Amino acid sequence: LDPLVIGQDHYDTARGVQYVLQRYKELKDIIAILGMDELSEADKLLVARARKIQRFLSQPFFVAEVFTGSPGKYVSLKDTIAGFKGILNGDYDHLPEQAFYMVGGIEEAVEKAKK
Amino acid sequence: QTGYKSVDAMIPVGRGQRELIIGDRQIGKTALAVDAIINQKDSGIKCVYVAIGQKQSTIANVVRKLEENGALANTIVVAASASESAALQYLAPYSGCTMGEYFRDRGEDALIVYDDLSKQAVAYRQISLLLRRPPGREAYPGDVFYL
Amino acid sequence: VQPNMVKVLADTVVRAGDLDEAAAQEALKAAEKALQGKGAEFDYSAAAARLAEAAAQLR
Amino acid sequence: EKFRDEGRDVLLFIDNIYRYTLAGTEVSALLGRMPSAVGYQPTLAEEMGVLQERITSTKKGSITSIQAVYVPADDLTDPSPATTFAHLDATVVLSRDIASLGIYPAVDPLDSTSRQ
Amino acid sequence: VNAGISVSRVGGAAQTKIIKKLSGGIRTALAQYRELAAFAQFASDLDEATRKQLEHGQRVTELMKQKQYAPMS
Amino acid sequence: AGAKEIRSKIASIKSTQKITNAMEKVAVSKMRKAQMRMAAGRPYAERIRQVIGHLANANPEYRHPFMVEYIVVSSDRGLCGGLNINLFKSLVKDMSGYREQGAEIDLCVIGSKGASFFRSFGGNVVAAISHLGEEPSINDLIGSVKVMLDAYLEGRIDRLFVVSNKFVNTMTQKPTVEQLIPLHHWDYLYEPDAKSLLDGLLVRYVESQVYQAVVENNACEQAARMIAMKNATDNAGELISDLQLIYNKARQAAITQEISEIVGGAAAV
Ligand SMILES: Nc1ncnc2c1ncn2[C@@H]1O[C@H](COP(=O)(O)OP(=O)(O)OP(=O)(O)O)[C@@H](O)[C@H]1O
Ligand SMILES: [Mg+2]
Repeated sequence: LDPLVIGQDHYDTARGVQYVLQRYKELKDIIAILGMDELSEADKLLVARARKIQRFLSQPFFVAEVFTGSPGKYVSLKDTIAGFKGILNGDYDHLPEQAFYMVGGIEEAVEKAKK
Repeated sequence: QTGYKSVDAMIPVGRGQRELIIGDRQIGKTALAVDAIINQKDSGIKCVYVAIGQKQSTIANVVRKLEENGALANTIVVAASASESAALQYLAPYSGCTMGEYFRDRGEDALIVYDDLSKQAVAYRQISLLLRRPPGREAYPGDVFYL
Repeated sequence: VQPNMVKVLADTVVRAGDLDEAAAQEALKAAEKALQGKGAEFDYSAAAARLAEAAAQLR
Repeated sequence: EKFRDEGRDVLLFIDNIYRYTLAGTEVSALLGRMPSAVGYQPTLAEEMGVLQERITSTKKGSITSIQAVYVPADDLTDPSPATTFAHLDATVVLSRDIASLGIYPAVDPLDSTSRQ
Repeated sequence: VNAGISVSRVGGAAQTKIIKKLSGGIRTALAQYRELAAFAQFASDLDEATRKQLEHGQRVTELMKQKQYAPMS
Repeated sequence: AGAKEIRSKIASIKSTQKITNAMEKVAVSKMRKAQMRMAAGRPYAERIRQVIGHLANANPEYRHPFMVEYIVVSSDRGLCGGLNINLFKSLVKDMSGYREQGAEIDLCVIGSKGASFFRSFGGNVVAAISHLGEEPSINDLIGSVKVMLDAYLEGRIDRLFVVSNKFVNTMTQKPTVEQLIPLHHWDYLYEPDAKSLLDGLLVRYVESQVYQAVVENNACEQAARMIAMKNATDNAGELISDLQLIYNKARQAAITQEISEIVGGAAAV
């Protein structure tokens, strides 16, 4: 995980995903007692992107279709970067959180959001 | 088949599997395991019940419920109660397992219940600390996993 | 006024139009903002559901 | 035990079962035995079982026991409370609030429980 | 039984066909109910979709209840 | 890290729980004050409805525009149980029907949270006021109301509606929208003219329904806050209960470690 090994684009997408989750972890106690509605406008937006990122990190495996029954997914490094970069930029702010859970690629989240 | 719709539909048990029954005290852990033994009175699976560190009155009640339900003729009951030696409580699960293995080695099917595997660990900890053997996490011996 | 009953629907301040007229300009003044928009701003339902769901978890 | 053999139902009151556990911890330390979890004696469950298993309903009579229980640091997971609760059939809780109301028996109907 | 963390690693291959097919719709209903159970008291005015899931969730939960010493075939 | 940090966190949560307990009772008291201020305005509204009714009927030759073919109320403090969101979720639903039908929409904002919802989405406004006391006075609403009544007279607005929560009960705050504009045997003596009086009565009636709406929303704010502070107190207890289990584990673990070290050193010396 170094700019000289993987390139700046991948390194920035990862640094950005981590930055978002870290801040969400810090807000946990306030939301636990007062809820999400007391947060600042920017904090509410991050908490929303942090939640989508959390479920887009989920993936059905080919060794787990026996446990669940859903089919496995293989995601390339190119598709992985494109999906998280889009959620961080806000290109997917109109989809429900549950459209990102177990969807493999981002296009499947767009097609999952149609239901 | 345990005979419980929740368990048999969502948490199925297959012949040869090890399925842990975990929870706090007084929630039906024994109830679930004894009903699973009672349901094998017509399946053809012989059953064994190992009571480790239990009260004598609790052991007596379970045996009566097994005979009242027609399941005692298929069951072997191995008892090491709360006042018996720690050595007997630590060895009872291996004795019951040996009795259950008699059926598995001859091409037959068997079911074994260990009433409190946490009471076997407490009995083995007592013997280990009385032989002056160095303790680890929560004062348990170093080979508690292997037990 | 009626034969049986007399009602006085009494005001709590001078109702001179100028006062309300000033009051209206004062409210108009407070309504001025840097991003007035077009008037067709919408699609908040996604956000309204996102916060509504968090409010369910809160209770 | 003698009265039970006579053909009677007997009450055995133990002033405090925690002090029975502590006396066992003290004796175990004096004899030089290696201490267990939270500093209790390695024989904690066996010493409790040897006492509690004699209190039962036989085919001649029945010894029923009322035992006062103390909880160290208000922790119900501590080895002494944990071991004792394994041999209890009922729990009677006496409430300071109920006493103020004027009900002298003072047993809390919501906190008190029985396996029967 | 807590259907959220209770699991069988080799059980899938052991169920009979009838129970393996019919059990499909039971665990999912309890999962859908897990997210609405506490909030259910003020969900009578929410979207019809949520109400269908909640109605089913309260039913399936009730059906899973069973008694001691009474095994079903 | 250890038992030291958990004690500070259990004390921190216990202090906050005691004040949120009081704030629920303070809120209940303020709810009862706002409910009597609601009832001290019904007589002026029920009698003016009768007069505006009969006066039109005996004077059919005059048909005021208000009688032929949004004001939004929000809080100034937080701690509400999503009371502002639930109304703002009904404001967006009705506005959609009109945007689909093709009409434009002008808005009047009373309170701080209403302004926040519009600055956060670049929404339009024609009038606005906030910082109204928990005890509001009708005189403050006159300015904001006037910017809206003239519109309807100048045709700048075809219909006017008040958006506020309604105090259904101590546990229920129904978000609602109602139309402000448009709306026996014997006859009255008119001084100076009937038309002169109808124009005066209709403004007093709309400014009255707006004041009725603000006061009721304040009663809703107090009730919503009561439930939120109850929820916060309960949630705090759950955290205290969970932390206490972790503290007991840390306490028991610290004792076993020390004994091992004492025994270990004594088994060498
Ligand atoms: N299906 C059931 N219907 C009614 N009561 C039940 C049911 N299942 C269990 N119980 C009751 O739960 C109580 C505790 O059950 P049980 O003694 O088997 O639990 P346990 O976990 O093994 O307790 P222990 O720790 O003492 O061994 C008993 O009173 C039992 O009758
Ligand atoms: Mg048991």
